[PDB]
Amino acid sequence: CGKTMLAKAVAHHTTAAFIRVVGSEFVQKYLGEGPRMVRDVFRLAKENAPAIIFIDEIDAIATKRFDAQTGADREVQRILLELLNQMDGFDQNVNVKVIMATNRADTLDPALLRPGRLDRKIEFPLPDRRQKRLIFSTIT
Amino acid sequence: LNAKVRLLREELQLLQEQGSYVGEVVRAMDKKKVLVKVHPEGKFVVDVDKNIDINDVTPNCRVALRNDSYTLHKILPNKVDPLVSLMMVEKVPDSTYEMIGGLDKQIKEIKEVIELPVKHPELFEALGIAQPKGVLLYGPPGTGKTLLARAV
Amino acid sequence: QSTYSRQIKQVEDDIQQLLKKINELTGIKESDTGLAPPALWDLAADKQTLQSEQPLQVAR
Amino acid sequence: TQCRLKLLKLERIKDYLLMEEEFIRNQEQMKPLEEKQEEERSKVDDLRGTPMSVGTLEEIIDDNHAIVSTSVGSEHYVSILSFVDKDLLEPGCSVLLNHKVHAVIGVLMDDTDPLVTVMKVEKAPQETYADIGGLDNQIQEIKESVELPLTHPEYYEEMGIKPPKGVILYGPPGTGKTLLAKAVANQTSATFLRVVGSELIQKYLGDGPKLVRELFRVAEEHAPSIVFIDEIDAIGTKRYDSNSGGEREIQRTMLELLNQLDGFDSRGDVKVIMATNRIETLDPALIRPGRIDRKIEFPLPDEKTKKRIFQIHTSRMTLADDVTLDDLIMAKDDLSGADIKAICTEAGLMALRERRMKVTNEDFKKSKENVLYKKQEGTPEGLYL
Amino acid sequence: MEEGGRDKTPVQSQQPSATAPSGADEKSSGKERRDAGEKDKEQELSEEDKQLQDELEMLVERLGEKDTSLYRPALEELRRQIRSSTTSMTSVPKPLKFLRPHYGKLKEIYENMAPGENKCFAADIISVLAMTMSGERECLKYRLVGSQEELA
Repeated sequence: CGKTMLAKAVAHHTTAAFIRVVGSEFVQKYLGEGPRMVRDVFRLAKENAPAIIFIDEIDAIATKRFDAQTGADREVQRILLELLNQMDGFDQNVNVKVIMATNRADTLDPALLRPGRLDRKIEFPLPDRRQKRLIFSTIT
Repeated sequence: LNAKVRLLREELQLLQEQGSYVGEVVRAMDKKKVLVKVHPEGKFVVDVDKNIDINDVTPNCRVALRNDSYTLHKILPNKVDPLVSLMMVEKVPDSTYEMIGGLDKQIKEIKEVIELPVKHPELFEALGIAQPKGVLLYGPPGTGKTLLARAV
Repeated sequence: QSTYSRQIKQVEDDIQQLLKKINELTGIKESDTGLAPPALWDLAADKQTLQSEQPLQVAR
Repeated sequence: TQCRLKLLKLERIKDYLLMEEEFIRNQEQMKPLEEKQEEERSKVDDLRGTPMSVGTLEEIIDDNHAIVSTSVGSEHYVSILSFVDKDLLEPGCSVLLNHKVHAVIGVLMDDTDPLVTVMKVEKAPQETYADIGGLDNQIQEIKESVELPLTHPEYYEEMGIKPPKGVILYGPPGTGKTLLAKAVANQTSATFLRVVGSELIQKYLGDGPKLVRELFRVAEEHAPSIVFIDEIDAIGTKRYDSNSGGEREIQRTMLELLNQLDGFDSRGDVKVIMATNRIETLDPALIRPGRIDRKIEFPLPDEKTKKRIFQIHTSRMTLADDVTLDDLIMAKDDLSGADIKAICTEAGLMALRERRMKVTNEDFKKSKENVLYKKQEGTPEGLYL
Repeated sequence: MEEGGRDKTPVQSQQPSATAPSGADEKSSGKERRDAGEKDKEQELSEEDKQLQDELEMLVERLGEKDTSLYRPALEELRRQIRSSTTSMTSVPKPLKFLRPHYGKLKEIYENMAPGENKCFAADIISVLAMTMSGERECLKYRLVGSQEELA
């Protein structure tokens, strides 16, 4: 429904830096690099502020389930813990929080992320008669 | 104006001197040299400078280095640590027990546990056996553990 | 109990300063080991120090 | 108690005298006037330039040449340019090299690396037997194996029994594994080396095994020494897994530790106190009896043992003296040695919460319950399912 | 605490007594030191005498509101006083009685508060008073041994 498209349209309007990363870019590049990279991206945006931080994917990062019996999971479970934190430190200042895209609402946690840590949590209508009327009207 | 001319001129020669790094004096040796552990490069044993010595620099202290000769310059209390990067985002803490909580019981219960061992740890040691171990804040996100930690 | 307690505070400051001194106590001298025959040795060593052609690197 | 306080009066005078006395002896009053003495001080200044590079001596040959690895650039085939002889040198040592010409000026420093600095917590703890919260019998097992052959060889020779090369402590955890290691270490008044197992795990290639063997070398120069390998299982059989660079790493650092302690025989070079929080669910690849002989198992304190741990504790505390120690123990149910310690500490802190200064009979009762509750919620309670 | 606004007796106190010990005892600080030392005037020593019964009672409430923060700001200065230095040795009938509760205040600071400083300040005041008082002092120690509330 072009949920991400909206994030593109506002990003362009600002005429400022945009730092856009994927979930895969947060996790390692030399093994164990991955949590360090999480700190780096957010701070880099503050140096060149106004700026936007966008995360396309958190499909395996915001999931509650993790092991450590699986070596791979260890970096990922850290990326989630650091992301909760960033939201705390950001508050009572002029730093805007993380803007994110996901497929569903059941991948994210229901008791670690919740509203008034992200002002607006927006669902896009699955039924929407009018939205479709607008798609046909471009053709008109 | 003489002074300004001089500052630039001295600045130019003083600076040209190649290299100037940082190390840490992990330890000192009986050869009245100190071991420097250069942080992304080879370790180097150097003589004490006339600016600072073994008496002046205690172990596991961060230091400045001058030249390609890795001679001592100044003492640095700072060290590159992820803690430093975590502070930048943290900024300035906020909140109090009252805002978060609301009830007079909540504020009393956190307050006694935490505050008093920082004020006097010697007392606590005496009080039981040894010094009080970790403490655990737990609750629903309707007390908010990291936020409380900033209020404390 | 009481009389001792003040001795405790003072002794800690003493120990701090002493930790630096062990280095000196072991020797101010820069030397490790040396006997009168490595003096002869030393004249030869000097040239090897002088020249940058030596020391010899290991390569494979 | 009284004795401990007295030792401090002598030590206060001692620091002052030792600092003045040091000065006349070390030199600049015992300034080299001797052909041997002057020759070493003067010659090393002349050969030496500044900077220098540290190296570790990889192997020596008997024709007055040796091979070293310097921290910077390549390795060097260096000569023994004056000073130290062949015998003095040994591989695995750190030696000082002049950059102008890399050669071994010497060692007399018992190495010098950043690695050694972490290893040497050399100055002993004030912790000692029966300053511990421990069981009387359990400390006296640690002492029998590790400490006793050095102190009295007499008993071991007459008896005809073999001295070990270390010992191993394993849990049920919360038994003062680390406290025991520190108690014995003060008593010998031999240098106490310490390293944590995770430091030896790394995602770099090959670095780990150098450190593991290195612990035994540093200790040997200092010797007698006791080498404290905190959480051995960490290098060993507890996971770093197979998908983070653990796949290669763990197996090598674990194996490397296991072969030297075993040797080809029980070497008996330097004593070791190894602490582990369990060998209960973990895999085999660890040191077995008859190289370190005695392996020490801890129980989970019963009523009778709890008397020994508690009496030590009640002395610093107060107003659990009024009420009989025996009755207090009986009342409380079975718990581990850290738990027992925790009740007692918590008694002192909970009085402050009550609005009282310090432990009373009432505060002591409540603290018992709180810890017990944590455990009772965590793991199975009473009556079958 | 040398104030004529009542902290001490320029006239018979009763109001600050209950109030002050909870937060940190302000009443007894000025009363024992300042009043005794400035005026060894005997008509003024009689007001203190009447006050004395009240003074005894102060010890049980004071043991109720124990807690390291409440106790630490309240007394550092009682610890310091010497009787011969206030020259209150030179009237025996009424100051001797004032010493009876004065001791009971000090003992809580001495051991319970564990740090080295509290013991050493506290030593100087007990000794001078004890030798001068003797016979009555032996009775005073016994009363303390029993304790007003049987706690730590």
